[PDB]
Amino acid sequence: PARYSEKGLGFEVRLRDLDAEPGRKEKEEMKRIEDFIVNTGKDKDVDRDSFQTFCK
DNA sequence: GATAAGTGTAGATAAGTGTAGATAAGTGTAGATAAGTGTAGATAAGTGTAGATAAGTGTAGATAAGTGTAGATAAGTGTAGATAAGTGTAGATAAGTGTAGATAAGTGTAGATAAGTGTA
Repeated sequence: PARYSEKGLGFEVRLRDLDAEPGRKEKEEMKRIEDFIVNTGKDKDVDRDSFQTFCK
């Protein structure tokens, strides 16, 4: 995720419209979806592929 | 205490100025050509005059800008339910402070050598 990467390089989950401002729950849902992608799943599990292994 | 910077003193040459003569700058004077102006005639700028075409305006008809009017879809708002932001509450570890002993910063104190200044 770019969110945690100070150089901004990575991926992000975003609202579609550039003009919208995200609601209080939407900002958290977007962070959850980012985390889900990183973990490739709901829970953390070292036995599962990371997103890096998936992409490779 | 020992030498040589620093100044007064004495003589020898050539800067510095007045004086006298020889040539050519500087000015007045006389004559010869051509600048400078008035004068007379020939051509074409400059203006008024008369006719010929097409700018410039009013007039009449044909199409489509411009507005009011009627119906169909979906912006815009209120209303009802479902999940998870947001806050209070209870327990577990380790920040944060006071307290006790060991080492070495920090200061006073005593003696030896050499800048520090006067003197010959």
